[PDB]
Order: sequence, then structure tokens, then C-alpha cells
Amino acid sequence: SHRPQLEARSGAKAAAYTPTGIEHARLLPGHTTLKYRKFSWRKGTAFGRYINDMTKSEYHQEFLHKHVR
Amino acid sequence: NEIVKTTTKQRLDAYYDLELRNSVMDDILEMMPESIRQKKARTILQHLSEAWRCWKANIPWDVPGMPAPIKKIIERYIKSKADAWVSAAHYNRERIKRGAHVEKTMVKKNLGRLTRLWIKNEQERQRQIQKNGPEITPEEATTIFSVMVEWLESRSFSPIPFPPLTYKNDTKILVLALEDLKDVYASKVRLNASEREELAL
Amino acid sequence: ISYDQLAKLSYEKTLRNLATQKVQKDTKTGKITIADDDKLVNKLAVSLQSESKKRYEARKRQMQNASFINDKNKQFNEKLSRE
RNA sequence: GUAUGUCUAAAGUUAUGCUCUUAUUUACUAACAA
RNA sequence: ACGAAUCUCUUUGCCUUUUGGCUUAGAUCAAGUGUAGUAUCUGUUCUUUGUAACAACUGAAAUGACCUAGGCUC
Repeated sequence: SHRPQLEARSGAKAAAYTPTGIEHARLLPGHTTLKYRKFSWRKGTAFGRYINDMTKSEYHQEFLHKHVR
Repeated sequence: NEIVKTTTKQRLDAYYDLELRNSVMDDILEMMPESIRQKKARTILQHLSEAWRCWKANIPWDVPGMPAPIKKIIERYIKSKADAWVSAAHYNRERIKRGAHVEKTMVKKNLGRLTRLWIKNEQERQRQIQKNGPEITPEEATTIFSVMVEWLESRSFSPIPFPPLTYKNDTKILVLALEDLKDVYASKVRLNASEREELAL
Repeated sequence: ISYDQLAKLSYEKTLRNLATQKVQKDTKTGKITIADDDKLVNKLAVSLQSESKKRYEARKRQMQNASFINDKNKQFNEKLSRE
């Protein structure tokens, strides 16, 4: 029905094709010239005294915490 | 007739994914020593697709009959893809916060992605909780219990019974809940199946 | 079994099928007319057709042997079941 | 109702178990009516 | 019995019509009628499930080839 890509449109045919002679927008001459190189109260409480996983990054969990409620 | 279209925001994803599956397919062919046919690559790439979906779900993708190297490779490639996805999502959400030009469709997509991401995160946390016990130290729990007990002790707080047939309020109470529920449905005239069922109840 | 072995083994077979029962060059044109027995080439043609025919009928029998919906699925489940 | 897609739009190229009769359902469809 | 050929089957090998992308699982799951068509239903009844032998002939018609309308042959 509608199918994955396997054998790409090979520019062999586009080479043997005739020229168009259209003038595209970007092929207008931009940067003509090249550059070059040189060369009491506190007692009474109950309690008185990196990973390479995008789904487990500290940034990530934090982000999720931020952006859910 | 050498049209070739550039990538743009609109067709970026499709192009990405085709490039990905081409890469993966290439890698697998390189690996595979028999020099199998393109039709046997269809099985491979389809396999990959399923794997991706499984990752999206957070259901582990453990197909038995594979060779380990293939399983490795696909795991890698979906991690790459996954990385691309998650980071993209994050970028989008900052973008949305900023209040930038963003596609209504794109914002919905981002919402979806971020939800799936959230669910994945969440159930991973559940797994973590399971895998190495509850965060609460039992001593802490005990302390908490002692505290709460002490509190109600101080209050003479008689607990709430299981509600029998005794109440003069029972009917009244029921009427409140129903009213509350009805409040959802009075506005929206077109209703879902679940909604309809609820209404009927 | 690799296609290396299966070639040589099939080579060995058709040699048993054989075991059952001049060069002239115009170097200016490059045309190497190997005038050989026209009866033997005909015997190749008939034998090779017969070999392909035998194989063709072999599938036909195996196709007529028998959790699915259509022709393809039945076979696709058979591709799963063989594993 | 449309995209869209087919169709037509005229001139003759020199060879010797069943048939039947009906009534009912359900489904789908319907720029047809309500 | 060994060698070979032909045929059938069985075991394996070969997959021999044997899953051909991506997205927010791409998204959302209904309140209909009569009129017509189409199919599908089900019932419904009945129906029904010239030939041989004997006796006889082996062949017709056309116009043209011989002889003097007639007579045989092809």
C-alpha cells in the first residue's frame, strides 16, 4: 500500500537528464569571493537532633517534576 | 525533473526516520554473514520498528529468536533515536514556555511525547521502589505512627465507622456526590460512551 | 550448508546424471567457432528442461499438502511454526 | 457536495438436494425525503 | 547380493505467494428515521430427485471422347 524506502533515487538518472535552465533563489551568487589562509522548643519534634541515560539524567527527572504540576 | 526537496520542519521527522532505518539496515547487512536478501531485511527493519514502539511503551523488547548482536545493535539505534526524541521534546517545552511560534499540531505532539516520557519515568520509579524497598525507613514509619497515635490520643477522636443503614443523612450524602458528578455533565451535551454510562448510573 | 557446498554437491549429482548414459578461430574477427555435436546440445536442452520440470512439479505436490485467514497467512504461520 | 479518475466525440491502409411462491431481519449504501 | 536407472513415500537442507515506512498507539469512538436499492437472513409451500435378424442391389448424374436420333466403353 504505502512502503518504506530501500533503493534511493540515484542521481544517475538526474545526470543523464537534460538541464532545466531555471534560476533558483539561492544559486544567485552569494559570497562571490573566497577567503584564504596565511599560507527547648526544637526538642519536642518527632525528629529532634553523571549517567548516560536520557531517562535517568538529574536534569531530566527534575524537568519532568517541574513540567507536570 | 531533479526536484529534490529539502528538509523542512514539516518533513523533518519522516526524513530522519528513513535515514535511521537505512543506517540500521546497512549495519545489519554488514553484520549478517550469509548476504541475505532485501526481503529478509524487511523482517529486520519491521523488527526494529516494533522495538521502537516497545521502548515508547516501556515494555522491554525481548524477542527470543534473535542473535544477540542484532539485539544489541537495535538497542543502540533506538537509544540514539530515543535520545533525539527526548531532547527534542525538552527543547519544544522550553520553546512553548517562551511563547514562540509553534505549530498547534506540534504542541499536541510535544504534549503526547512528554506524557509518554512522564509515564515511562513514573513506572521506572515504581520499578525502582520495588527493586530496592520503600524509601521510608521502618524506624521512621514507626515514629510517624507514634506521632499520629499520640495526636488522636490527645484529641479523643472517635474514628469514622463503616457506614451502616442507620443514617438520616445517607440519602442527603448520596445526593451531594451525584450532584457533583452531574456538574461535569450539565455543560457538555455531546458525551462519550463512558460518560453516557456514568450518566445512566 | 553453504552455497559453496550445495553447488559442488549439485555438480556431483548432475555428473551422475551424465554418468547414466573442435576449435576454429578467425583472430581478425575474434570469432571462436566451436563446432560441436548438435545432438548433444539437444540432449542437454531436453535434460535441462526435464530437470526444471521435475523441480517445478515437486513444488506443485508440496503446495498441495494442505490458525490463519488467507493463503499467505497460512504459510506465514507455517514460517513461524518451523522455528 | 465534492476533490479526482475513466468514457464518448466518425470516417474505412491495397493479403488469399433443488425449482418455486412469498413475508421478516439485519447490514451497507444513498446530495433521495423527513 | 553388489552397480546402476525409474517410481513412491519419510527425515533433514532450502523457505520455495512466507507482514515493505514515520508521526500525538497519527487522532476520535455515535442519537437517528422512511423510502429505495442491494446483499444477507430466516421461515414458507409445492414439485420432482426406435433396435435387431432375414430376402435384394453396390451406386447415380453431367457433358465430351468411338461407330452409323440409336448402340457399348471411359
